[PDB]
Amino acid sequence: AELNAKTLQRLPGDNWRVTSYSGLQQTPHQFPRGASPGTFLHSLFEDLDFTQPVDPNWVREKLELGGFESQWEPVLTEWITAVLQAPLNETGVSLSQLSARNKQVEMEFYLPISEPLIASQLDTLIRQFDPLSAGCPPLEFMQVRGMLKGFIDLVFRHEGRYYLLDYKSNWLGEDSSAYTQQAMAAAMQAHRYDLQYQLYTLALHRYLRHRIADYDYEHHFGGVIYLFLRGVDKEHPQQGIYTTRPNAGLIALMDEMFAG
Amino acid sequence: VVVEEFDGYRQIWRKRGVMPMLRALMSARNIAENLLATAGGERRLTDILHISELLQEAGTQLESEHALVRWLSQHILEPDSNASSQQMRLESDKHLVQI
Amino acid sequence: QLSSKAADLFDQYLVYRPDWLAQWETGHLVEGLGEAQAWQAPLWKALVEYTHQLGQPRWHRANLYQRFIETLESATTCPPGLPSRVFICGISALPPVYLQALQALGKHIEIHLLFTNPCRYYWGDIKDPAYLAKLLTRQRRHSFEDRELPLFRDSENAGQLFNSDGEQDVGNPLLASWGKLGRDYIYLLSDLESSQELDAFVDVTPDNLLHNIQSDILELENRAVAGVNIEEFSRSDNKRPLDPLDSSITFHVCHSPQREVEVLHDRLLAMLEEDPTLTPRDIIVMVADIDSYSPFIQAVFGSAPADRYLPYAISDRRARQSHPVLEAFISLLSLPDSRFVSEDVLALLDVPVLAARFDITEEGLRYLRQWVNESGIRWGIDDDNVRELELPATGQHTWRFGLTRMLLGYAMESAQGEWQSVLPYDESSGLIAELVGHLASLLMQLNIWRRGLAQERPLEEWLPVCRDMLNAFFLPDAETEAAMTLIEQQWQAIIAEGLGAQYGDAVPLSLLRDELAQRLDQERISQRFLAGPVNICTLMPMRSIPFKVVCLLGMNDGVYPRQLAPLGFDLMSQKPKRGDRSRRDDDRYLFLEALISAQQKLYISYIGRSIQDNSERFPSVLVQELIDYIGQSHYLPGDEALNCDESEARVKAHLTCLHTRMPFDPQNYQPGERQSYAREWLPAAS
Amino acid sequence: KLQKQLLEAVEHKQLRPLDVQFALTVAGDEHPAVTLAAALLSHDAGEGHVCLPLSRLENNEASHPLLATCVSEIGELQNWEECLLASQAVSRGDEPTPMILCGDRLYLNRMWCNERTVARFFNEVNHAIEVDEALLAQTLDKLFPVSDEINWQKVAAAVALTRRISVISGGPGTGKTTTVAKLLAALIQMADGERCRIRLAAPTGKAAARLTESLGKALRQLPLTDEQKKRIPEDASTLHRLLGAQPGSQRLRHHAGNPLHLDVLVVDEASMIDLPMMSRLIDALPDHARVIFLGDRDQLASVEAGAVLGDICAYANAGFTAERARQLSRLTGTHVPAGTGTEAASLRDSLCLLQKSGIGQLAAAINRGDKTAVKTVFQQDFTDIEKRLLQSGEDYIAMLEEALAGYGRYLDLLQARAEPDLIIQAFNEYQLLCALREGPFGVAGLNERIEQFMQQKRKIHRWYEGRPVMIARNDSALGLFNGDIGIALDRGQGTRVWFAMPDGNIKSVQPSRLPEHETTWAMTVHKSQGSEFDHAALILPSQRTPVVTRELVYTAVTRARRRLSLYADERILSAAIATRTERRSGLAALFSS
Repeated sequence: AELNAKTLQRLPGDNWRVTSYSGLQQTPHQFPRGASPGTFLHSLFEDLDFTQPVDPNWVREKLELGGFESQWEPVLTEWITAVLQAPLNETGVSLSQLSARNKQVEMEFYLPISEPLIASQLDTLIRQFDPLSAGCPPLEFMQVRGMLKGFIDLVFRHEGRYYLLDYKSNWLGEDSSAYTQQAMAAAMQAHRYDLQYQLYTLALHRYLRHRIADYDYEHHFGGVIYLFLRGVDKEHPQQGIYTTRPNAGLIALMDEMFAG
Repeated sequence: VVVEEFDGYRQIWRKRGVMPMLRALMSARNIAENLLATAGGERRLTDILHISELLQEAGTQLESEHALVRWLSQHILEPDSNASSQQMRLESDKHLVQI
Repeated sequence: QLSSKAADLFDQYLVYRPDWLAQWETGHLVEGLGEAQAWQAPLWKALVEYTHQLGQPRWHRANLYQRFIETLESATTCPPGLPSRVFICGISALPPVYLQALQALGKHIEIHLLFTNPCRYYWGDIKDPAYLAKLLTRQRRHSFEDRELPLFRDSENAGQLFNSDGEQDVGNPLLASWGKLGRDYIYLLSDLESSQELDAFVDVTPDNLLHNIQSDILELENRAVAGVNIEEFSRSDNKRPLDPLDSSITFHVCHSPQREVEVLHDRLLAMLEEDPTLTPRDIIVMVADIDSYSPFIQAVFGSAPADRYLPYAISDRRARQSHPVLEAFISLLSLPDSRFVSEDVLALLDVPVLAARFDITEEGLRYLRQWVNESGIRWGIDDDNVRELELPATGQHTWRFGLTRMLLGYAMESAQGEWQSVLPYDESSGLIAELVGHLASLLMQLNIWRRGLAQERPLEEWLPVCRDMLNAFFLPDAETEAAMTLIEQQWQAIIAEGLGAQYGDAVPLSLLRDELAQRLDQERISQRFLAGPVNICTLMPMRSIPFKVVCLLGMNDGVYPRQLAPLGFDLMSQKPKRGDRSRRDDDRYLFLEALISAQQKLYISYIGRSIQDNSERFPSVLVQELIDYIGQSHYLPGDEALNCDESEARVKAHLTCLHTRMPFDPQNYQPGERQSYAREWLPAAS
Repeated sequence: KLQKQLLEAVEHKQLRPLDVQFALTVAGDEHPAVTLAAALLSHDAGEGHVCLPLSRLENNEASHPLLATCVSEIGELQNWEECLLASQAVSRGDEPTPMILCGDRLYLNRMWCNERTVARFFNEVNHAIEVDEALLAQTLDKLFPVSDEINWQKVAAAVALTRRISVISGGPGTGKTTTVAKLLAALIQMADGERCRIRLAAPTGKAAARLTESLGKALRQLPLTDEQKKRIPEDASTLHRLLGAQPGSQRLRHHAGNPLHLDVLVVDEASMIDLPMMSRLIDALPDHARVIFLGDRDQLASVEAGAVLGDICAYANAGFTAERARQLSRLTGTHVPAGTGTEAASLRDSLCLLQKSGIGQLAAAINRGDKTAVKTVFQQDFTDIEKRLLQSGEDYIAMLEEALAGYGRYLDLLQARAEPDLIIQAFNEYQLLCALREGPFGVAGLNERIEQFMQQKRKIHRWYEGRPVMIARNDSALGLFNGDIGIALDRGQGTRVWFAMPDGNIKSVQPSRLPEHETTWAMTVHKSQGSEFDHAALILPSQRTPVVTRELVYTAVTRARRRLSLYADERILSAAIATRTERRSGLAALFSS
């Protein structure tokens, strides 16, 4: 007898996915390098109390739980104090000055994108108002429509002005001044951290707009802070920290781009 | 050219597994249709699909592809005799004399 | 094993039975309780006394909440540190202790309970004939009109509330049988004195067979025709008319799990084609055990052609990152008890990391496979290992005999003769014999660790062992550093719980090895659940997400529900209470949650006939009770008057479809309602 | 004991794990002197050294400072012979023992059977083949026109014919292949009715195809009938293929049971014949077969550890025996010089050295003092030889500048986008040779500095387009062997490395399919043996190290077809000429017995 098999006409499915910024891009130096040492450096500041100084018995038990020996702790409890006492941006905010009331650690946000996000349709707006987007070619990612994920290391408010903080370590081969204003921004363009804080600000802007009654971007926003752990030194306040404020005209068009 | 298509089969073998690669091999070579045309070949095809199910079963447990080939060769030397490893009944045997 | 099973009951005794442990703390015994309760009261009494000797805090979940309710009973309205408002969403089962603490918490913080119930009326039980006076309170609606039980005061006496127990008829029989969980729960919610309950119910206009059942469960009515009298037994028109074109509720009989999911892939394509807007994210497939169907889910969805391919995401699957790294390390902890068979040591070389530490290349392992075979390496590693098993010492067929046989052949040709009474192995005299030196460095490390792991050590002496064994036997890479860190994280957390509990007795390695096997496999990953591919995962209690298309697999009798037997000495199973949770009632209530959650189509599939011996199987009693309620409450338009039972089985046979045994069966490709979308077997069927 | 002490040597990388485990098993629990003596024996045997003399192990001047841990163990007993022979791990050869101590040289039974088989085959089992001297002289007179003076090529043909086993020694470009054609032509013409089966063999397929073409051009220069041209050998194959060496196992299809079916066998470039292959070839030879070896005494492969030909031609400097000098005088029709004294009769009579060839004058001055060496590289310049004094790093960069000039024609053909076949022939026009492996001057040193000089200059940007690659280890599957070169380019089907088969057909190989590859812009002087290069440059370090030797610089100069260049210090180069490679093999000691 005769027989046939049905064939689907319309496309089997479109792109709807939930992805983070990882799905888009796709002596302190002697510290070990890898995913395990990086997660330990982050685990330190996770439960760390900023106001109280560092206890050597606490550092010994943290490295003991992580498997490290006692060779570290004498070099750690010192370097940790240098990170918490380092001033930030213009206001000179020290990490130890933050009370637990203003502390928010490990924020997980879901940022929906409505229309499909096209690479070329994005980087043109990015490179327009952002000087850091001039270097490197345009970002390359497939059309994505769905929810966006991300993890904010620290969010705090000081003098009625919110800030954004993130932790990076990496840098296996460098110790000295090779962390600088030109070199740190050079690696920000290399690892494509540009879009990362631009998407983090759009997130934080929408959260502050949603949570705070009568919110304004220019008034309450203090900018972005990228803290490089191994780059923090007692000699140079500029080494290890990176601060940049969005143009406030980029987020206005960015929020409209993702809304429709 | 045969090395090229067998390389493409190795890619699907690595990205998916045993069952999807054997599915693509049977679809490209058209052996599934040729076996049903051969007399007594449907009994041959029932064993190929059943092995492809057991290799997908043991393929999920062992991620190493060479350990998968060693698992198959080990079971070929000594039969496991397990009920799940027993030969399934051929289709249409309901109309055939039952011994 | 006893210490773990008892710690699980004391944890359940904390939550659900705080008064028991309160009596056992003083030493008194509860009157009218099951046997074995004798020896359990001191074991808890000593536990509170032993943890008091260690200096750890005395406060615990049992005795704490009573003072917590009392301190919030009389106090100021503004205690510090508490949040403004709290939400409870998706949780359909809570113990009475938590609801008592939340009731006293309502005097300060505003708590909103989000609770999904199938019936808009009150289907719960009743305490006493005087308790219904407190249940006569109105339920506020968005229409501001008060809502009360149906029939008003007539349904209270009625036949509904009967004897000293709860509701009898309970309206729809589907809600009474399956809803045994939500029964006690809605009974505990209505018991709160200060709670303000308000309802918002969207009426489901019956059209499809699915909306017909959701209606009957919502309005709490019995649409099944029992045929009490011959006048009712004859005319079948009094049932609800069923359209033959309704795909909402369908039942499918398959042969094996392979052919079952392969048919599901064809029916999901027919549902995506038949509707203009259908998102695979909105489609869910629930399986009894996801681990058994996981290879078949991945096979049929990974072998689909490009145009036929659809994205899929498996969830609740046990998280496994690197399989060999975890399995070999567990086999490394068995070294003191291992016989060191030649195939086992070569299985340790199967891992590329263990070979990279000793720099044995993959091309060189093929030489070791033939050398170990030809050089006579079979039995254990050393001669001392042979005597340790109380087997007579030989001196041959050992890793030391083989290595010496291989190393002697490198220096001296086999034609010379015997030396120690070990014949030289001539196969490698050259630069290829360097691999024998790398293999000999492996067995040296295997000989050192097997002697060190035999002696029992205190918990503090087992901490460095994991870190010293990993770096010695393995050379980490970018991929395996994540799995090896999860080993040290789980290994050190187990000892940290032992050192935190002050256990100073020596422990054997066999205890920590089996403890690693249990804790490592329990890790799962939910990350891919809602990611937007079609959702595949096992049925999880308390998790109900409304979906358009809901599928069910593995409904065979005895597979579902999931049978977990009590420990048998547990006292809670002897005298059950309201808020007691059992896995049987969880899965039975899950089948009801999946029935109400589907907003468009419902897919239920099970194996009717086993594909191996061609025997008869049976669906779960839940599916059997459903198909019985469908046929009795509905009739086909062909015969409006036939008979009650004859129209019943006619509807049940119409919704049940029996798929063929093999994919190349020509019946699948016949033009009609069910037609396979697979083009690969089209030339095979022709 | 010394066990844990030996475990540090693995971390110190002074010993391989094969040497340590072989030392623990064989020596066992005996004195630590026996344990480390088998440890350094397995180490030297791993590097290719045949034996381990006891005088080198005793002196503190030896390497591997782990040796300094012996003074705390051996306790300065001063007797290595009494301590080692007492243990069961060392014997005099009577018992089946792994290690054998005979002439003060300790070494494995494998090396002992190979040394005994090789030294005996040259001393014994060989028979003097007696043929008519008048007829043999008339044949050689028709091959060689000039009878007025003594011809070394005429003696080489007379010695090879009159003796079953013989070796013809001479430098590159001295007419060795032409002398072989005269030997093979006179061999077929000698026996008209008797069966003549000739086989051509080489350790490498490269020099094998070099033997077939060169023997073909020389044989067509002589007249022969159709029966003689029928007995002319067809082609040469690798010595491993001739013996039928299986890729997977070590077994041979011939060995003692099945002899090679042959009349005469000619092995070209015998310098690359290590002691294992010479001993494996001897047992495969029947009693009626004559074998002829080709090579030079000063080639580095002859003096390398494990080599045979190096110690064989070492006795050729003494000359022929007094009697053979009279017998060869009646054959060649000239006056053949007689060597002074009697050392080894059978060995000296089976050897011949061809002294007739800027490359030739320099190489001849290498064996002499440095006064003739410095004078030859200096005056008149020969147009084939240049010298650049290299001390400071500024002359080290100019070294890389002229290194580009040699690759100038090659680098352009890469950037001109030519075909792979012509570029394969083009990479043979220039090569770099360096003594050391590592350091500022060496294989590891140059490859980094050279590729860095390729980044500074824009010639080629970086598998990079146009890169030459050499194969580090032999591969039986792909048909390519160690010492062979390839060119990687995109033909439009993909990026693939191409090789030239002996049949002339090109063979494409994917970059991931090569078993081993390395940057060939500089080569190790030992790995370039047998290959030909139109232009060559030698790189020697400013440091003074024994690694630089005479036979290394010799094989660097002989590696150039015509053009050659040198960058070295007059102090370092000339002093290295005086230093020669030391061989520990006990073969030359058995010939004196």
